[PDB]
Amino acid sequence: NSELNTKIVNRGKEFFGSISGEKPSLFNKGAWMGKAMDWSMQNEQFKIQMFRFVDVFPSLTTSKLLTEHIREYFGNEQDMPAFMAVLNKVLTSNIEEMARQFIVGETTKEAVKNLEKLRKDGFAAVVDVLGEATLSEEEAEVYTNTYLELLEALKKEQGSWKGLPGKGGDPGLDWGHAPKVNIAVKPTALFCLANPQDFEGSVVAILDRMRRIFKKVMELNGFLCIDMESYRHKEIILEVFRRLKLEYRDYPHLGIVLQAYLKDNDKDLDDLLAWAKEHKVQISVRLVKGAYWDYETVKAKQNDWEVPVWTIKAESDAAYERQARKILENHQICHFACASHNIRTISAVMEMARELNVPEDRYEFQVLYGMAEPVRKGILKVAGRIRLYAPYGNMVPGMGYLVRRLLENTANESFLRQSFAEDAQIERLLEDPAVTVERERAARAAKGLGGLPPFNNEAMVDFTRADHRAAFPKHIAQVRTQLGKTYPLFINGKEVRTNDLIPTVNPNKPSEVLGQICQAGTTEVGDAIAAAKAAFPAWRDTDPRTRAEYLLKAAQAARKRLFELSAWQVLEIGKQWDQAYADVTEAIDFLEYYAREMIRLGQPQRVGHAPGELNHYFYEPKGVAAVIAPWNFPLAISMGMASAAIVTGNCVVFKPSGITSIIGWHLVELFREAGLPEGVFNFTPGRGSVMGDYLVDHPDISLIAFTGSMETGLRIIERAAKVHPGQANVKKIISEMGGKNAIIIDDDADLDEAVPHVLYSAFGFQGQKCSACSRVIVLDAVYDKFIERLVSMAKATKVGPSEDPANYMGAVADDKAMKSIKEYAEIGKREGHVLYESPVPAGEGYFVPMTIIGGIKPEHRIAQEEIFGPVLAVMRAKDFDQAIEWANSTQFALTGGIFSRSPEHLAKARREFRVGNLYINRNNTGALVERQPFGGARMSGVGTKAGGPDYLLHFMDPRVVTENTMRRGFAPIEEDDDWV
Amino acid sequence: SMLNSELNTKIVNRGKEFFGSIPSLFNKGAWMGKAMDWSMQNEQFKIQMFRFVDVFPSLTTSKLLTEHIREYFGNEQDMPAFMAVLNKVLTSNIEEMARQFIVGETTKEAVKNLEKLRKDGFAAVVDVLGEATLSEEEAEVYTNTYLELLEALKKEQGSWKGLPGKGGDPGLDWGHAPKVNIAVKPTALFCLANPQDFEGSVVAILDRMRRIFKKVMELNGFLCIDMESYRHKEIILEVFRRLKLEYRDYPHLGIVLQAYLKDNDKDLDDLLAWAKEHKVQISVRLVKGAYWDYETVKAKQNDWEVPVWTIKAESDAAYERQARKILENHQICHFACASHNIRTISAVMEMARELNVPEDRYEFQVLYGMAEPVRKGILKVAGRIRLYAPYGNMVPGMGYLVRRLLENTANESFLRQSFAEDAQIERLLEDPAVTVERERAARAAKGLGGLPPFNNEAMVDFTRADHRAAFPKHIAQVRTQLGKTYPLFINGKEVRTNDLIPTVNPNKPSEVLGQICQAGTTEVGDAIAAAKAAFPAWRDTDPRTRAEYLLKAAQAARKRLFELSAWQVLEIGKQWDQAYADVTEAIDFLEYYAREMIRLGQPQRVGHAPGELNHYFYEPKGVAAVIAPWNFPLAISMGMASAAIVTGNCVVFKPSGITSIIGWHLVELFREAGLPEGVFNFTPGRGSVMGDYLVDHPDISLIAFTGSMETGLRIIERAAKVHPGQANVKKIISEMGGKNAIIIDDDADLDEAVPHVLYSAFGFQGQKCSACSRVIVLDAVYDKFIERLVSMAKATKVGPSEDPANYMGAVADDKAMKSIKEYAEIGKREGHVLYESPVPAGEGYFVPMTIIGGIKPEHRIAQEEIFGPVLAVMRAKDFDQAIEWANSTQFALTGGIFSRSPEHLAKARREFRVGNLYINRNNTGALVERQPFGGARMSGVGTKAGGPDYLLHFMDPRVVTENTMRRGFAPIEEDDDWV
Ligand SMILES: Cc1cc2c(cc1C)N(C[C@H](O)[C@H](O)[C@H](O)COP(=O)(O)OP(=O)(O)OC[C@H]1O[C@@H](n3cnc4c(N)ncnc43)[C@H](O)[C@@H]1O)c1[nH]c(=O)[nH]c(=O)c1N2
Repeated sequence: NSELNTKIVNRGKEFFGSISGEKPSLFNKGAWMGKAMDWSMQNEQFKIQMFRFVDVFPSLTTSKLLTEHIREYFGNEQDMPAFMAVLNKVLTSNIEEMARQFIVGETTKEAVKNLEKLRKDGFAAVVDVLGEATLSEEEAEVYTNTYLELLEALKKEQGSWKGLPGKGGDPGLDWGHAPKVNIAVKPTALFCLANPQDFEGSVVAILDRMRRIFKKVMELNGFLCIDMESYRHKEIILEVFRRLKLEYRDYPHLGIVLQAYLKDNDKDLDDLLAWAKEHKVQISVRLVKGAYWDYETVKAKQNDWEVPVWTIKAESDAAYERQARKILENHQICHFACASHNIRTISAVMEMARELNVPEDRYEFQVLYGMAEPVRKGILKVAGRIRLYAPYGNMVPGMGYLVRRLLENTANESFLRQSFAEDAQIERLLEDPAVTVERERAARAAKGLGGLPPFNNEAMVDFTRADHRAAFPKHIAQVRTQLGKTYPLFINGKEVRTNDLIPTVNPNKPSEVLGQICQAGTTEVGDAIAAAKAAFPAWRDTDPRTRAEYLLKAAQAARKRLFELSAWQVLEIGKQWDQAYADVTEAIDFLEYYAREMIRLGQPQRVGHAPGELNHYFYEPKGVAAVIAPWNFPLAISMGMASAAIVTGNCVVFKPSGITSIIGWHLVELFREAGLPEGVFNFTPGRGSVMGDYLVDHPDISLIAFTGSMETGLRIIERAAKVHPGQANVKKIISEMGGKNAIIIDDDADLDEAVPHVLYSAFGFQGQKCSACSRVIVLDAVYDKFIERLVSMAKATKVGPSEDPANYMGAVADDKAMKSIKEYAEIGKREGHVLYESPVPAGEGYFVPMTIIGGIKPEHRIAQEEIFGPVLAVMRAKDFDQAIEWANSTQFALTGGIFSRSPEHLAKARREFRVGNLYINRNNTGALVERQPFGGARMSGVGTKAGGPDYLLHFMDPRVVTENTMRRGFAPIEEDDDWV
Repeated sequence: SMLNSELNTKIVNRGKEFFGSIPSLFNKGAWMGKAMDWSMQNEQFKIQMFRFVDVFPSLTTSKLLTEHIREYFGNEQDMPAFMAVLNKVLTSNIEEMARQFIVGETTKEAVKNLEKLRKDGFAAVVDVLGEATLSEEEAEVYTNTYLELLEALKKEQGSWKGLPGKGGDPGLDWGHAPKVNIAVKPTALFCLANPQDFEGSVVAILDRMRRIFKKVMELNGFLCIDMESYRHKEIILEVFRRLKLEYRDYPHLGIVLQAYLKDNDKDLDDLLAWAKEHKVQISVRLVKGAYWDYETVKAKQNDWEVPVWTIKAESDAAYERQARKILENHQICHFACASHNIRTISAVMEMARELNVPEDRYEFQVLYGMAEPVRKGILKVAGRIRLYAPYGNMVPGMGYLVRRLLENTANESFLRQSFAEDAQIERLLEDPAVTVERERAARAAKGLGGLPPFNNEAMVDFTRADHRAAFPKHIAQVRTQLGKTYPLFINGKEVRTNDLIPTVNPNKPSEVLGQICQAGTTEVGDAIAAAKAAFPAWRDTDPRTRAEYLLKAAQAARKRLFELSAWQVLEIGKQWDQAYADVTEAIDFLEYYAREMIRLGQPQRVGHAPGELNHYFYEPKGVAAVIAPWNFPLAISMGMASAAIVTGNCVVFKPSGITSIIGWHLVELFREAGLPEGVFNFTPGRGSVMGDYLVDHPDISLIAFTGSMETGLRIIERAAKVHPGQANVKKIISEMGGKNAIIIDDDADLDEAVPHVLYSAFGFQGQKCSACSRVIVLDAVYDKFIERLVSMAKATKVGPSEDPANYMGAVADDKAMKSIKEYAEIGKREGHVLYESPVPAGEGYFVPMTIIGGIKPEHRIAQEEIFGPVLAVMRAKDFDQAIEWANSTQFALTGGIFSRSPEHLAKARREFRVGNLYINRNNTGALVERQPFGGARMSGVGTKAGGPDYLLHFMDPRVVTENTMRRGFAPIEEDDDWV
């Protein structure tokens, strides 16, 4: 509204006038930090080096680590900027100085002394406790107890504090109305397993500790603010606030943070206000724009979720002014904290509040300590009511906080950068951001092949959504109404029953029988092969684009049954909810990706450029493919190998693993729904001891795709190499076998990241993945600290049925797996020393304890042999060279990981840690189609990589047709001829 | 210059006297004019129509005709308005079109039609139509047709008054010219005419030409020696020179020179100087040239310099330039202007006037049936016109028709421009030198990593005197180098052993080329150890650097091309061309795999998610065993070894025993390239001693093998075993046998099918995995195809490969000879022998060139790879059975089909499922990049050497995935999916 807007702009102009050209320290080019940020803002490579250096800085605890990282990040002295061992000293002192700029102290007593100084200068505070990520219950308790310690100290001090001057109200309160003690707590720091996948358990665990802090806050009439973290926990945190508020409906000093950069926030704010009115309670909202913009955008893109934040900066500004107005209009029920360093934003709030004649006791202004100093002083002068967000504590998390402040101040879109570094025009800085949104929305208004959109991975299940959370228990119940069926063979489009039945049961509850599976003898396998062979000529002659269309239809059929198909996997093979869904999305990805790959490869290409001649190079299928599939990714890998064979023009005889035969039947259902011609896909579960060699040895098999154990894979390779009478082809092997995968934890690893990634890599789906981390190789100097945190986190996790989302892992695949794994755990406990062995539920279930064993060395059996269960070996390496040597000390080379922030060590790992899939600074499991084509060599496979652009070629053979186009002295000229 | 402008004005003005004084294909009222018009408007149609006319004379049944009509022109709705009835429509029209260009189908009709033309004031030069000469019987028929014609003409000419002239002998044409004038195609006189055997070709052609010439002289006639494709130009010049000197006083012998050849300025200068030196006179018929598209294509296919000008005006300019040179030399050189181009004719006329040339020193010639108003106008303006008049069988008459239609309707044709186009006369009569400069100026407006794009190495080119002389010289030089002992080469050191095996010349086994040290298991083990020790540093060597060694090796080989070829002539009995092609293929592999590794050597980002980088790249495997064949001893050895090496593996190489010296060439080439020690190790040895040891060794990660199915299958079976300490599952790269068929369809062009089949079967005496060992011939063309194939076979000679007069020679060694002969005997009990050549007496592993018919798919020689000069002929009842029979073996390596049926060609492309299918050419001689080579079934494991998938087989892929987000920030990368 032009009138209000003009008052806002003039208010903003006065503000800029009052500042007198002063710059915040970060933009003071006479200071070292100003120089560092100046160069960071001019040179993106330096910015990345400098900011990553500050991130790793607190782990550089020896002279050697420090000296080496300085050289690795910034180069030799002669090549550093001028503003930049004496060098160790100058860098250390300047970085520590920058971090102290944003922190009120390292101890409670220091924090308190400094806050009282702040009061004497007219500033109120909200205190925050710095901390590393909470990875255990002990860490959650230390964090909780620090707030209690802080509150007990403030309790003794606040009586001696005169209330900050206000225009009215109570002289014992700040500005006449605000409680003198105000603290902010990060909710997920109160529960190390906070996850919307276990929504209720997460709310309760956080609520219980928040309640303890809150009672102490109430005891001294203080204010508690529940801070808002990443989008993943937003709904959990809102529910925590609501419940705590209702437990103390008469206590007014409880706040929640809401983030204006979220598209959800208009609705979330309106819902919260309606909720408060409904319940006749009052609330307090600290509105911020939001702290995790880059993270949310990246995470959403990585999982093919809708980006939850606005992506044009002015949209967040516009959203802020809009939502601030809403809060102010509702000042009767909603107290407001304006949390922004943007003068336009601040000015907007001030003018809107004056216009709505909001009482001053219903709104205050807040800024981050040590930041935008002239804005802070300007707020004091014009508004009077200004509160500093004041973190205190250890320098280790202090450095992480510093990095976030540097990122915030130096961002391209940063109001502070634009005002104080870039000399932006005031009129542009102060313009209505709604106007800004239109102009940039308008400017912004300015690829696949063959009519198909490009490949994108199917969206992962998203438990921030209530509907996704509710879908699993519903679809599991539906599956339970479908139990007890008999599953026949499927050959040449018909069901063939045998009289050899094997039950398939729930590994978490073996008395629960899911169905009975018919077993194929050699007779039926031979029939299936004969059917595939008869179907092959017509299928081979089918246009590749038409073959791809069948995979696309199968993908659509699967997509429509996504939760149903997932639920079957939860019960049949003990997949956790997320593990099951990811198995189904991966199956979908293979279908979408291989369809596209066949379309790409299906067009014959001209080769050579000589005139009078046309050479066309193209591919043809081999014949009948045996597909022998594992139980651990029962839909994904089955569908991957089968659809790859099918789309390339081969016909398939498919043997699922016995214990996941129902999932294998899903391929029958999906390919039938797609209308696949009969005989192209045949489903023949059977006993390996009866028909295993028969299927592999058969003369009409031309290709064998196998995923499973090395022993079986090697046997197949040996038997398949023989050419029997009537055998048309040398048999082609496509094989992925075991791994004994290591993750290296280097001295400078970020343990906040390493610990949960190692735990998930080792124990996700009970460790039953060929990619699972079974060896964690830890550098000497960080060993004790890493292990303490790894074991403490493991202790917080629960083992139990996979249908219950509160359990981290559950039973292993079957009775034989359980016995094999337990034997390996006993072997390991005699080779090394047990560090952790979890409780398991009493009663039925193939439960193996989550097990961590230290003291492991490369000559030990559990350092060498694939266990395929929740048994983690911890190995202590004396130096990085030994770590690499130990990583490479097995006969396998499937996956590997390394957590390190040393460019030199990462480079050595890229070169020498020669696994098929090496992961840097993240878990080594969860490979995605296209992004991480999966497979290795050594004893881990034959160098074929599923989900990659070389894969389909392995299912075909190339052919060339060469035509002499010259007749009677003339040949047609072709576009690409070498001519004259 | 100023003089230039004045003469041009006279030429332009003369051009208009021709146009004022002034064909049936451009007449849009006649059916042909309509068919031609649509051909000139729609190129797709032109191609169909011309190819249809080409195949037309093979369409001998109602079924063939009807189906080809449908396949070429679509259904009676698809085809245009000027188009069973259609069968009748096309037949009469096409036959009528062909008759327009020939003066008769018999000698009597021809002679009667020539006499008509005489009374109409036209002289003639008579030519005999014929299919390609493929045998001695055919060359004799062609020869005797000329003698028969001359005998007929001899009785008529005394009755002819000479064409009216300005004076002289009234019994002679125009007072001076012989009434009888004939033209002969020299290569039609010898079915094996080939500059590779230069002297033999000259003599064989010369002997028949002399016989014709004697008869010509007996009636005081004129003999013109026509000029054919560039391949035979030097042969034909030499035939003309020898015959001329044999009858130095007889003035009525002419040669054709082609102005489209860049060589022609010098060839004409040389010929004129030659005539003055020998004090003889000559006659030249200057033409522009009949084989333009062919010469351009052929040159590009063999990486030779294109021998013709490629801007049409350059040929016109050359013609006027060369006609002037002849006319300046009119005292010694009689001139026949042979062009239908009015500018060209007017230029000759005004130059002759400018140089005051007497009329008895030049005449004008045009082809019969063509440029009638030019022949009308030239007769009236120029006065002395001779029609080139072919006569004979309708079959070659149709092929001649195709050429005339091609000439008349070419975009750059002076005739097409003059009429159908309605062009400005100013542009048509323009000095072609001015056109040249403009077009050259217009024309005055790729590789990777600084390297030129790949091109195949130029093939040996025996049109050149230096290439012809190089082989005898280099064979001699190799013979000064015999008698050496060749050691193992391990870890950069020569290692001698006490076990020596001689290598001898298969065409002369008493000639011993050297002694080869054999490696025991201990030496093999040492070489594997050396390779393994060199591997980590080699693996860590930049792909671009590794590729550089291959490029150095390729330059090293390129500098020794003739020397390297000569060793193969002597050590394994390669013919000259076969030997040189073996070395160029080796060079091609080096150049191609170097480029392929550079392309594949860069890690590529995969996926597009932000906060993440995935890089996909390749790693070598380790030690590669390379087990090489003797039949392509440099090419395939170098291909398999350089591929393994460039991809970062280290090689232990076992050459075949009988080509161990060729194996040593790899040692020499890699050493000259400076390859690091241990990366390539040379260990010849006895299979019975060290074969399994090498294959079984646990330090071996890859085996590259080319050879027999039996040995290949054993290797595959043994390598599948993982032994203690074996790091990888062994990768197999294998090319094994073939039992390759060529199908000869009913409508096949037999002039092409016959020599290509003969070459495919007996080139390098059948010792190629790609060789044709089965020719599957359609029922209705069987008897005719076999007669010509057998008759051509009979004309070839078996003997030592160092003598280029021989087609094929001795097989590889004693063992091969015994094995092949056992198969021949087996074959002769299974079928019936059609041909079995003589072979030289005395020493040498000679097996006769052998052709056997009555063969069916159940027969052993229809199934088992013989690897020798034994060709099975199989008679198929229809095309479906031909395809079935072609597919009836356990092999699928190469195959060929001669057919001009779109439907049959489509069926073959789909169903004749070999690794390399060839259409209308031989099925041998695959080239790098153009024909990546290899197959499946029992012929291999689907790896194709010389193609873009091949290097991946020697490596394994790796992916590195990095989470780039720290503390909530990640660098934005170019190809990120972002906002
Ligand atoms: C007292 C107090 C307490 C807290 C916080 C701040 C203060 C002052 N913060 C941090 C807060 O989110 C952060 O400081 C502000 O977003 C900074 O924005 P300004 O108005 O200062 O600056 P400025 O006006 O320059 O705004 C920058 C903001 O715009 C947004 N943005 C940047 N690029 C964008 C784009 N391309 N598209 C759309 N939006 C874009 C981001 O939110 C970014 O922070 C927070 N944060 C949080 O999430 N939870 C919390 O509990 C707290 N706690």
